[PDB]
Amino acid sequence: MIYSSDLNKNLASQIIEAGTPIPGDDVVSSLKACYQCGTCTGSCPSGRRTSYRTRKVIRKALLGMDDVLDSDDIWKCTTCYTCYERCPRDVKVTEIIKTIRNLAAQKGNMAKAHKMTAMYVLKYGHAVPANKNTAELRKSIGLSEKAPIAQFSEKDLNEMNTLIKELGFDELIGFDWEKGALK
Amino acid sequence: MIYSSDLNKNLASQIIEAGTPIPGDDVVSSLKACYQCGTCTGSCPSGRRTSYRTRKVIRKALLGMDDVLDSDDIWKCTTCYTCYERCPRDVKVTEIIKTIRNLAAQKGNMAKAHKMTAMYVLKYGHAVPANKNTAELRKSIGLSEKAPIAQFSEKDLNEMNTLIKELGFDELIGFDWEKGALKE
Ligand code: SF4
Ligand code: SF4
Ligand code: SF4
Ligand code: SF4
Repeated sequence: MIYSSDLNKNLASQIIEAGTPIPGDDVVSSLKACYQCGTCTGSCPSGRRTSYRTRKVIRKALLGMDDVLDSDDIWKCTTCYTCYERCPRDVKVTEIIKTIRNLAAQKGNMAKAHKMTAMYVLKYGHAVPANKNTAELRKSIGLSEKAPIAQFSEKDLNEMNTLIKELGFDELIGFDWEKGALK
Repeated sequence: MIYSSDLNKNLASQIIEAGTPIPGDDVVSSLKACYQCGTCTGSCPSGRRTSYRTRKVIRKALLGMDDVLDSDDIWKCTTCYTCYERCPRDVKVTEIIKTIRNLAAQKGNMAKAHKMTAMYVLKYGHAVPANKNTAELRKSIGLSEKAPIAQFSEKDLNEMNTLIKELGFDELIGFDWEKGALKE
């Protein structure tokens, strides 16, 4: 039983506004053109091994089911862009899902491993930072012990911290600058 | 993931055959006219409190999903005939569900209480047979101690046993005549 009181009439608009200006109004507003044909669900490789149905995400969005933001289903999309490529209504499906995830993240629906990966780029400027074995491995091959990346360049590392703070990404992931850990 | 190997192409025909000649070919074949509009599900009173969706039963039947016969969902239908009354495609929905249940029963998907009720009509000719308190109650009101029913008339009781045997209802419910009890 789904009553009006359970639905959010602005959910669709909220997704569009979250998608403006990145990736853009015209891109995200494409969800409004979906005619629930199911080409996205049949194309989905994740749907072949889970309860995830790409078409229902768009449906829930258009109907106003906020629970979609709390669903684990949206995080099962690998972003292979196969649905995006085949949709006959030009729905920027993959892009819409990412934007939906942006709203989910703002609601506090983020995995720890994900927040950890985000923290390593904030702290060491990289998703997979170099370890003690990296230095030995790079040397043994015939490459610079330390690669010319932002990890070993404070200037670049600080530039990211400035941008992050301004963007509010630190607040989003719930990062405490003094402790250097998440909340 | 639903593959062809999991489906039974003849399921729909099997339901129609089970419904012939009772309630009839034309009655049960009406499932073939369902266009999945959902008027039956919206009308269903059971569907408001359960996962039961009247429209999906018809869908599974047309698609070939045998699991529908093993589902508890079909047994949640109260036979209120509300879907039957509103379907715009003249689908004899209530009648189809009963026939579907007939096939479920043949597969051995019957509740014990149901099998027990069926046994009481086989043994005592009635769903709710008279007990020691009935005789006292009927007397105290001003009615015949024993009602004029098949329960206290062997002739009528034996007639039912003859029909049952011929119908194979005893075999269906898995009733052993010598022990007077059910099997499994
Ligand atoms: S494909 Fe585009 S149109 Fe068909 S459903 Fe998936 S989203 Fe709506
Ligand atoms: S993109 Fe996300 S949704 Fe579209 S197909 Fe690859 S996984 Fe399924
Ligand atoms: S109503 Fe008659 S037609 Fe519409 S769904 Fe239920 S059955 Fe199929
Ligand atoms: S008949 Fe069985 S199904 Fe059709 S409505 Fe009444 S209960 Fe729901």
